Amino acid sequence: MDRPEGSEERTVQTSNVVLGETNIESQDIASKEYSPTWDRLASSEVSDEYPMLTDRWLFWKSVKWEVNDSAFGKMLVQEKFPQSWVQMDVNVNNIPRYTNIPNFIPFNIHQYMRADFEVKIYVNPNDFVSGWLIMAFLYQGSEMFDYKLRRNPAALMQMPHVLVNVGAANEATLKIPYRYVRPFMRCKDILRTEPLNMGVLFVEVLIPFRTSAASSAPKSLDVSLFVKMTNAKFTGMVDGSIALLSKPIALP
Amino acid sequence: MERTFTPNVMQPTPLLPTTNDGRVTFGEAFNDLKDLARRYQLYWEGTILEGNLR
Repeated sequence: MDRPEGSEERTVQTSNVVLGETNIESQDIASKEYSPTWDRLASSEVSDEYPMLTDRWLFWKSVKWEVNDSAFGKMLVQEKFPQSWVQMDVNVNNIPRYTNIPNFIPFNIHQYMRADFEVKIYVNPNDFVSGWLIMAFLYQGSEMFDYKLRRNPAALMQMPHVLVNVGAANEATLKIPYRYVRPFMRCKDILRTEPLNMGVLFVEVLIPFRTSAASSAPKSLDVSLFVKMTNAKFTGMVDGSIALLSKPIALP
Repeated sequence: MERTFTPNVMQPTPLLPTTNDGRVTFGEAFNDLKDLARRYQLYWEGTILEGNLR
């Protein structure tokens, strides 16, 4: 801090959201970015795009991690993705609903979709705590015959990931191009596969979080996650109530 | 012609883009029954014993 206000912050505006970032990010891309071409072969109806709705960034979770519980490779986030982000809004019975959130409003009226994602993670420690986090993404990880051996952070160091150093307190951005076994994903439970299950997003604890022995120091720290879609195309307009959502299955 | 005749067509969407009869996604074009009919199939299968011969 040398100015009256601390310093010059940097701004990342998309649609009507604006995200301040004071540090140099840490970026990676889960595979090569491309322009979809065979997706026109799958559906005769025009694919609808909602750039004002879906391009917008969205706050997803806040996960709390404490000094007393940081192993090596303790999972803060282990989620089917985008399934967990899109179905984040639950009613009293924990049944998701695509109606409230304006990014997810088109998932309500369509059957199939396709889009690229960008997950961005934020940690705001003070200067005197030191740790380290890894956030990696595994394409259709849940369907893999050994999915539960790949959760060690030694395995995540290989799949596309970002690192968040808590001593430096940087941002991190993980771009995820759409890749899947079929040119679209289902938005609801139809034709009886889970909806919108493209992979698994992990957040592990690469180096455990450490603070000073002083009593008033923070023993905890927050992690926040923002997500946004990019080339989102929806197809197959139906009624909102023609299909149902059931409460999601969790990973082991 | 009455077999293919289509009166008062109401079509909600455009037609679907073509894969050239599968040649886009697989390597070959399955456009014809005469090519399917040239893959061999069983015709007659029997046994013959001595004593029901000559």
